[PDB]
Amino acid sequence: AAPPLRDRLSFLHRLPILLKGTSDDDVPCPGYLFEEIAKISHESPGSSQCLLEYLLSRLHSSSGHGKLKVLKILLYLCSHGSSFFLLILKRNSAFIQEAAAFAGPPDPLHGNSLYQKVRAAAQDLGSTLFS
Amino acid sequence: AAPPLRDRLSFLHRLPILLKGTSDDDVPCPGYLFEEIAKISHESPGSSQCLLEYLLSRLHSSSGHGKLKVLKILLYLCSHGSSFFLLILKRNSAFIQEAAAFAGPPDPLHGNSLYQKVRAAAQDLGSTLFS
Amino acid sequence: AAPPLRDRLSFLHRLPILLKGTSDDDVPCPGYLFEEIAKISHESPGSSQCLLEYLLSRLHSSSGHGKLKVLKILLYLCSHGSSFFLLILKRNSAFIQEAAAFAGPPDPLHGNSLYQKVRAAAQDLGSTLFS
Amino acid sequence: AAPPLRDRLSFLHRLPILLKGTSDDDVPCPGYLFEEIAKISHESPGSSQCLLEYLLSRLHSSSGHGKLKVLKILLYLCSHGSSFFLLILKRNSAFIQEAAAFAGPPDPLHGNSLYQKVRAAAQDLGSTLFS
Repeated sequence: AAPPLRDRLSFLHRLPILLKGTSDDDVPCPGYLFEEIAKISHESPGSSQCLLEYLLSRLHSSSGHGKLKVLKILLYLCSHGSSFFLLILKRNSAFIQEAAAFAGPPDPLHGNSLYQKVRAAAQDLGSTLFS
Repeated sequence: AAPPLRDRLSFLHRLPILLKGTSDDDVPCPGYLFEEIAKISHESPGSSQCLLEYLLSRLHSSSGHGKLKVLKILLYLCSHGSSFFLLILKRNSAFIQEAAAFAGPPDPLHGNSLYQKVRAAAQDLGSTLFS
Repeated sequence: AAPPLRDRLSFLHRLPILLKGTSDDDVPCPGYLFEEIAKISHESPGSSQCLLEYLLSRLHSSSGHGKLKVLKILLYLCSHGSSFFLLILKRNSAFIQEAAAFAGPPDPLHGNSLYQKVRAAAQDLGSTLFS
Repeated sequence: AAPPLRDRLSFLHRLPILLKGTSDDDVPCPGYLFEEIAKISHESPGSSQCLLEYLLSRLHSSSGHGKLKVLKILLYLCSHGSSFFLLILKRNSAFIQEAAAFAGPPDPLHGNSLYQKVRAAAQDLGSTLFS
């Protein structure tokens, strides 16, 4: 049930898209990359499996900037991703309450705004995915 | 046997409670949050599963300050949490000897007091949970 | 199906080879160590299992310098390693898209060149292994 | 087959011994603690399971100082620990080649001596355990 190698290779060729869309920085992700990422989820079930692995990996390893981007991407996929992608997202959704607990020391310039944005995005994702 | 999504969503709505109760800082957790957390454990078995995931995640990722809070919360749940919560806590109790081994460099102001507090709380939890 | 202990011990005796070949530094790996590592993969199936464990561990724990070396070694093994090694590499190939996502802050002297080299090596490995 | 809770509790009461024996510092472990740790392994199979969990956790989380202590303790247990402990150690022995790969930046005062000591202890453990 794991992705066939042909799907792993197709997905590798898509990584320029995803690298820009989830870059761990304060530059908002542009709209066209949301559209491209939803298109990736529809390529095949194996493409969707690879995409979930990738997005959850980025969510774990990124600072709040990249975490926020992943959570926004997942929220968009709730409305435009494939049915199979949303199924495996629901089956692997224990991460949402962890994203909703993201916290740390406040920034002298921005306070806790970034943490609050990440937690709010996780709450919105949970409300959408779980209702 | 994993939590249904309706329980994951209910639990998300409780996270303000838990975020304050386990905040990774030197401010003691107030009594009313112990009571609220025990109430969460009684909501449903799925709520208890989510709660265990959350508390063990906080125990792993926090400094000694948050570790101590989680261990005190778990000790309180030994006397006031649901039967199902204490069952799954007992089934997942290998972490206690790890908490009881918490150590690190001494603080110039407070010495090893924080490590000693964490280890003592883990020992008390083990004595309560395992007897 | 895990390696017998005799194979674990033989592999330990090979670690001087692998330690030099994957050292986490900017000194390129010399050609003779590629040859020696391919020879290790042919010693036995258990030797190949140990070798995969080792290379994937180094890939995870190293800076970009050691990551690049591991990815070059794996690419060489695609052309000269044992059939069993390439089978278990294919079965454990989810790491490739993670290596192909390697990124971080740019270097004032070298920019993003190291990240780009790692990602390019991961793409080449995927193209070779998955086609 | 996991340890009963009575064994988890007995083991908690032994942690003062193990905390001193594996302390992550440059003070050699005294001989009497080797003897006490071997005695712990003989208390019961569950005590041995807890002991393995503890020692492997310390091996993973410690600097080279604590890693070296754990590897010396395990070598001693090869000659004086219980039969059950050595069985489960052999079943969980993939860590040895990872310890035998321990490396890092050299120390201006001590060079690579610590890494070399850890790797040599891992090689000795493997030679003893695997032969």
